[PDB]
Amino acid sequence: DSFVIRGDEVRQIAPGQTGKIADYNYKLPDDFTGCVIAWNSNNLDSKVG
Amino acid sequence: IVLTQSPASLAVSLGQRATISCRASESVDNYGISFMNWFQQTPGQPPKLLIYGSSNQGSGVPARFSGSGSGTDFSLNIHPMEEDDTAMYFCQQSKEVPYTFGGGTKLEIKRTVAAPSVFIFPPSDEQLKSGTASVVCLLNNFYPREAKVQWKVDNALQSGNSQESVTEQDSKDSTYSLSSTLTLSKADYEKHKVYACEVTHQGLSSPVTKSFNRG
Amino acid sequence: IVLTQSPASLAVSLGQRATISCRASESVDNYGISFMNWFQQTPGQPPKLLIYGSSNQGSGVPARFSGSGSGTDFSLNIHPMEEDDTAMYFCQQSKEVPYTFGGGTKLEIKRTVAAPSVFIFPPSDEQLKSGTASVVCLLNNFYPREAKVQWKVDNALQSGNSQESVTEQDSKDSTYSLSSTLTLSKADYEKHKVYACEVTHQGLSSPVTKSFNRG
Amino acid sequence: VQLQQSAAELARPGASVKMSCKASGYTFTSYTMHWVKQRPGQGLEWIGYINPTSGYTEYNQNFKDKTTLTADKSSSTAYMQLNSLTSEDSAVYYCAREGHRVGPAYWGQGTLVTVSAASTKGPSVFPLAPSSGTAALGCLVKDYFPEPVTVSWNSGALTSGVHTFPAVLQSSGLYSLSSVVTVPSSSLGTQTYICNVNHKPSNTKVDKKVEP
Amino acid sequence: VQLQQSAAELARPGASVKMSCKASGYTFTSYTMHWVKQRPGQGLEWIGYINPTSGYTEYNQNFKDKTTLTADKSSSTAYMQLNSLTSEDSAVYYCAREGHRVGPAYWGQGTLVTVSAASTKGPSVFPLAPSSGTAALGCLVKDYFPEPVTVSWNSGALTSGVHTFPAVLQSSGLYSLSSVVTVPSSSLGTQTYICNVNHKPSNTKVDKKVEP
Repeated sequence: DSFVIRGDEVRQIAPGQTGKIADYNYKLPDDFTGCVIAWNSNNLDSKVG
Repeated sequence: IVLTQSPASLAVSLGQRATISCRASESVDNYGISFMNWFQQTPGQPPKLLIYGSSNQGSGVPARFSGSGSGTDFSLNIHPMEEDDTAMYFCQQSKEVPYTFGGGTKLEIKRTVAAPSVFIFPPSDEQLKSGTASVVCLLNNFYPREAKVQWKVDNALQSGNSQESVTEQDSKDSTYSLSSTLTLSKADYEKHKVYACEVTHQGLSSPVTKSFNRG
Repeated sequence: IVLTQSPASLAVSLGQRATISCRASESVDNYGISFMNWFQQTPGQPPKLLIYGSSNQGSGVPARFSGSGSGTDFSLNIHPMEEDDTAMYFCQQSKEVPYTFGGGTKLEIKRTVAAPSVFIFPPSDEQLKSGTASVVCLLNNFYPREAKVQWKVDNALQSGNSQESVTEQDSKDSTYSLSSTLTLSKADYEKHKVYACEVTHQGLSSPVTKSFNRG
Repeated sequence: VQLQQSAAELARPGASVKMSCKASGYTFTSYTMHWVKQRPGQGLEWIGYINPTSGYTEYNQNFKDKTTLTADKSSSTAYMQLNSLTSEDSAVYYCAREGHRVGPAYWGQGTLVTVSAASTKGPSVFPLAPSSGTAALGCLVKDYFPEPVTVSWNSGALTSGVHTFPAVLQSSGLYSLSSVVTVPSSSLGTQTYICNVNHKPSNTKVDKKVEP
Repeated sequence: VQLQQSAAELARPGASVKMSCKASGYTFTSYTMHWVKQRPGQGLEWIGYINPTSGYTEYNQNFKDKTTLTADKSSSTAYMQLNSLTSEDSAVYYCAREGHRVGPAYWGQGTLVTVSAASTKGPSVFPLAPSSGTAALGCLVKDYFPEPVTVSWNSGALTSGVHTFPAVLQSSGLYSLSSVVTVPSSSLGTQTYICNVNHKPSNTKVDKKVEP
């Protein structure tokens, strides 16, 4: 599952988390036998304005 | 790991069971042992270690405090509730690098519901000369904390101009006290006549109004 | 809710940090998000949305504009402030049904204090034929806008008889222009000889008086 | 998202005025329409909003009695009805579209309401001559209705040092303004200066020479 | 195990504060040192920790930029440096040592850091006279900075029924509190009551009498 999120809310991508993104956009199950990878993309996805 | 704690304020009579439940987003368990710790902080004092690990008791901790639970559910139990046990209690996790504390829980003793003693005070003339006038509403010897102080200036609802202060529980009376101050400019204060404080509380059948006219 | 807009009139040079602060009577935070808005209105143009929500920027809004704050305390910041930012800014709430706008701030470009160009205009003869006489006091290219203009007719102060006009800041000169008109009937106008305009301003060490004799 | 309005509504106190706001660039049925009052050089106050699909109107407590809102989805426009106009009601009114959780998000130009019992009157312009480096002269335009008046110098050939101060409304209900120019004292006796005053509502074009 | 800290550091916004934690009763070379923040009447936030033996410092993600942690094993002390202070940073900081597998196990007293622009201001005290059973009166202390202010009645001769409410921060940057007391109705016309207020940072000792 690939997407773009705000820098702060990466802490909400985890089992048993709460917040706008976790509880409304992308909710991750409690078990989640898997991995989460996040990296900065300010150079790629940010344009002037 | 975000920690979610059971109700912030607990009211139990002396000698009764006090249970504080703290839940963790991930499992605090690691290397077999549990890293879920319980801290106590008396106001005006640094936090004190009560329970290191899930159940092991810290140094100089009476037998009253007991820790239980595992995984993502933990509990702190105080059956012989004592007057000294009034403090703020935190649940903390030590499994991961960011040590996260709980929302905190304040323990207060329960007593019989008491009718608040309502009072109002107009500003002093010396204060009026200063171009600023503060009217005071006083609530003395009331329990519990739940109380609403409403300002009626010429039967008009005021908001965003009143500051409320609550004292800690009394050592002997064990009742809260509150003071709500409305601050205004002298020209604005002297443009109105009737000033009323409305007190909404559990122990009153109806809210109690205390009103006076200026001068 | 009543919105108070601290400083509502500021002058800043190019490239300077400018802060306009808004305070609300009641909390405007609802559903987690903030419902506070910042609008920009250039002269002769409808207001344009700068900042919808506490921080989110509107369409076609340069990154210079920023919004911050929480609860009831909010701020608008323009650090790389530049030319066409001279406009009137509003802080507005959307939490409750009655939408309320702030006082508004005229953000103006600063320049060093200058000495006003003071000159006087006697009433025209064709005007005197029509039974009216208007004497004008002209202040050209002075900064800031704060200035005191007093009419002196035979060493007498006149009030409730003068009309004041001030133009907008020049794009290049960045200095104000000011005009005071004192109007009288012909019979009262000829009843006195010495007519003077006295100006007090920061760029003047002492008030400057320009006087003329009728005829 | 283009919003278009009417222009320059003038009325005597006690009448009624209808404002029309056309909308384009959006379906006009998915976004409520807000009306905002602004006295000139003053703050803004929200009047009320209307829902296009269902004529659900909400008004400010102050403007509930004197304001009516209607919506025409057939022609994709909104109408404001003001009754019993008074001197306070003279102001610029805006129609705006809801967006970004803002009530008045997208604003459309603006329509001016002038409430006054006066009638069309021609301006009178007077040469404010220089008093007997650089000196100042100009013209005074008084007793006209309504604003605005186009003021120029030498048919626009004199632009340096031109300050046309905004008009001020008088107790009589008429307007007064002044247009001043600074010129070197050398050109007082040589160069000719004329102020041009144009007031279309009365169709008054005056060219006044200024001399010392 | 004894940990000693600095006392009530006060700084204007933007300043930098270097803060010390002396350790005694243990080696200090075999136990790491953690720093934790607590806003008044709030929860606890872990700032970060240092290894005294090897200068490996790791901070919380939120406080990584603003805070620098160092150690001085010669004097057995830990130092925390806060740069670019804000109004949010005003809080009580604690230095703790590791123990019982707990991160911040053994804490040392606690030190209050206050960030504000306004300087010291003398308290102004006004008597809350009783209104015309048990009656009430008091004193109001307004516009003072900083904490604390010690208030008593009749130089401490009246203590029962005395409620000194905690200070509240106003928008102007100062503080105000109320010291109230309830007295029997028969003592109103007989006994004089005076509130004594003491503000040591401002050297302000004021005795104000309350009368009906």
